[PDB]
Amino acid sequence: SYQQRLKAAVHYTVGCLCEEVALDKAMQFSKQTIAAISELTFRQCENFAKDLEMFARHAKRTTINTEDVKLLARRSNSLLKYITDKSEEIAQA
Amino acid sequence: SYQQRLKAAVHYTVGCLCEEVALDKAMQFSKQTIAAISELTFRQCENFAKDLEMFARHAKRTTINTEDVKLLARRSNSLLKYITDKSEEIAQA
Amino acid sequence: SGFRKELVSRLLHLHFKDDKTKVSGDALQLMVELLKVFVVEAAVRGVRQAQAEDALRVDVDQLEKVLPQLLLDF
Amino acid sequence: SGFRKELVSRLLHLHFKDDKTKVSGDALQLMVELLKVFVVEAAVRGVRQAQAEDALRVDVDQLEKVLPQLLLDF
Repeated sequence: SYQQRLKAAVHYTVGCLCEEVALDKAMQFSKQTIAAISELTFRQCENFAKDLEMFARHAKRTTINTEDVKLLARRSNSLLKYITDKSEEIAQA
Repeated sequence: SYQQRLKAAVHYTVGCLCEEVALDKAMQFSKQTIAAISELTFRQCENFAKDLEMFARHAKRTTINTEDVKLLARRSNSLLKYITDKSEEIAQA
Repeated sequence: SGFRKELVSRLLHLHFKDDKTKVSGDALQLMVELLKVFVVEAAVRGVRQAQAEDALRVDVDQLEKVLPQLLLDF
Repeated sequence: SGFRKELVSRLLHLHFKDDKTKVSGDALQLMVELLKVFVVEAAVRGVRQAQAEDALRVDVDQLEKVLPQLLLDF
């Protein structure tokens, strides 16, 4: 099924990312916790997607840009900074 | 002091609003709780103000409009509905 | 009962990063309504929590339990 | 390690309300980064919480304690 396939793919990457962190921090994650972060990341995409769309059309555009994405990071200074860094690095290549 | 005056004015209105709710619900609020909701409402204005500004300039405007305000209510269907209702009622008069 | 336009305007202008930033009349009337719903939600959810815990009144402990979700909704 | 563009694109398009909606290449690359940070934050905060409680590993109980604030930050 289409969404199951997307979920599984998200779960796989979350698993990898968590394992990196478990190494860097010498602290393990239960299998349930990794699954929970996976569901969470999946749900979060809905919010990101919907917001991005509304932000785009608020600027009367149908195609989402990096300004829309930065807006998504607006709520935390350290996040906005990190995301702005990455966006320049992306506009570089 | 300027901000103290604003705060006290917020606190007064929060008190009135809470008292209405204490009546409608036959349940009382401690004085500390009313104060906490007041501080909270004050802090919330910062987020509302900053977001409204960013939403305005995202549409390349310097003056905030009702679309900016609706965006503020984007996250909950029942809220967006309530706020959209109110906005029409306001555009009526 | 509710917030006065002038109060809300002053509260908003306190935090604007740019001096050019202004707020339309309609937007300001809407913000008055939005702030009222915010406060009322806090109060109502606080009460529900107090009821759930079978408390006599809404104390700060009950309030704090409902804030995280309240902030997510706004 | 990280998310593939195609995965992210499909994830986003799942939720768009309008068929006209599209995502630029740069935006998509950014989204890839944003999602990675999201996951890493959840993981890192989960660990800190486990450490604070002096737990052996991160269980769902420790995770749930940090989610409300994590969601507020995003």
